[PDB]
Amino acid sequence: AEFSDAVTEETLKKQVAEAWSRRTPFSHEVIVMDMDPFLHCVIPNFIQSQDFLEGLQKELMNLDFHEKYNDLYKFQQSDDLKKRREPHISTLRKILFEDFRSWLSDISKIDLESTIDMSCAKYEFTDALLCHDDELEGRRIAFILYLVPPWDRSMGGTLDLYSIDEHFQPKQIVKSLIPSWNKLVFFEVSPVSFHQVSEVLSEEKSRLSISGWFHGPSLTRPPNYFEPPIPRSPHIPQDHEILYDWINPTYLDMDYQVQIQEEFEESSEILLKEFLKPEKFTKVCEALEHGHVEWSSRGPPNKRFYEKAEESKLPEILKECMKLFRSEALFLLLSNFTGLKLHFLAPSSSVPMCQGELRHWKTGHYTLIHAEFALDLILYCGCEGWEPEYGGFTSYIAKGEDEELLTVNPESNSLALVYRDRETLKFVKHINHRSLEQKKTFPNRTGFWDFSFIYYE
Ligand SMILES: O=C(O)CNC(=O)C(=O)O
Ligand SMILES: [Mn+2]
Ligand code: NA
Repeated sequence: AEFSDAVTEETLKKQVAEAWSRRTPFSHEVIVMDMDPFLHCVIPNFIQSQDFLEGLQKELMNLDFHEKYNDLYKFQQSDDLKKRREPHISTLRKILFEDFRSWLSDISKIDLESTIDMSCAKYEFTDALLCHDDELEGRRIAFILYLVPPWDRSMGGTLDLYSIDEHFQPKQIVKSLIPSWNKLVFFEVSPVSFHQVSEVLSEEKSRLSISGWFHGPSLTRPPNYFEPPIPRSPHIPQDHEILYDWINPTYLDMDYQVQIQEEFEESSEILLKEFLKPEKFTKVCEALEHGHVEWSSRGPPNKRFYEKAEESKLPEILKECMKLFRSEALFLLLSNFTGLKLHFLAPSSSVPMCQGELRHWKTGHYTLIHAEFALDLILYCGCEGWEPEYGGFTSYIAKGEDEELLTVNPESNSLALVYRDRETLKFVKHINHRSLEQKKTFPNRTGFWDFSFIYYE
């Protein structure tokens, strides 16, 4: 078979070339090219023969698919396609990396390489590929060919394109493309080519595609942008005694503390169940569930998406719970738990510091991998029956590696303490639509909350 005869029609090819050259939009029955937020093009009915495409779908669906998972994505990818001998796949390689490539090279004036770079992806319920720019040395043009059944926005899996802010960081979704059978999309890989595949919501259907890159000369990426560090602050000096009113007495016993520290020093992590006194814990959950709290959304999408409480406007019990975690007394307690020097009265410049926030996590929220030693603290509220399959767990990994070192699962009134070295990173995995199963049990609840603090020696 062959890709659409109608785009190789020379008058159209030259008009497309002009539009590329001038970075100007161009619309036609068989091809649309847009420049906002960045250069992307859509070719419906990319391949003329429906029979070839059905034969292609069949071969692909008869491949073995392996699970792909990390902070950025969750989906299935095929046995690789490059050396694959099945005839429809073989033909497609040639259609893409000889015929279509020469056409693209001509209109783009980019000398694209023959290098074959293509995979087959399957996205099903809860699968998603979050905000990213495709940047990798050599990648110049991204392409995706959809081989999906009848598809609509409600089924998810949209190819979303982001606008960008002053600092070359993604701002928000300004284009959302719906996949459809035999539609090809391609776009330029650049420092601003931010995009995602939105979560697939259909529980029945499977989003099938061929995707990859045409390789070309390495462009010029600008300097790596570093966000303004979140302000840190020393402990709130002690006025009134606050620990014995808030903390489970078990954990305020000295002999239990040395045992905790013994365990903590071996693994540099611990999990303390029923950390707060239930009297307080329930008042805290009560306020979160029935009180007035002002939330704001945190970004940008290529780093994070979750809700954070406006701390100054919190109900007193939540204000006080935050003050607890900022308090001199807790700094000292954590020293006793960990053997870290977070207070001057703890055994043996430096002034210890912390940053903290009250977070709300629900469907769609996440953080991604982006150096310093630090102690992470999390206290979970309102997540009974929360399942790992929902996402929302915190995963710790070794840097420059795919190795998970630890997983923290939301559990009510459990305090997780985890020490990070400079070669250790963390993220909160994308919370997917299975989490809606929560409402079968707690109909008036949506997601869960935590107190998330970081302490520095
Ligand atoms: O499949 C899509 O619609 C978009 N794919 C990608 O951005 C990718 O695989 O890197
Ligand atoms: Mn991509
Ligand atoms: Na570490």
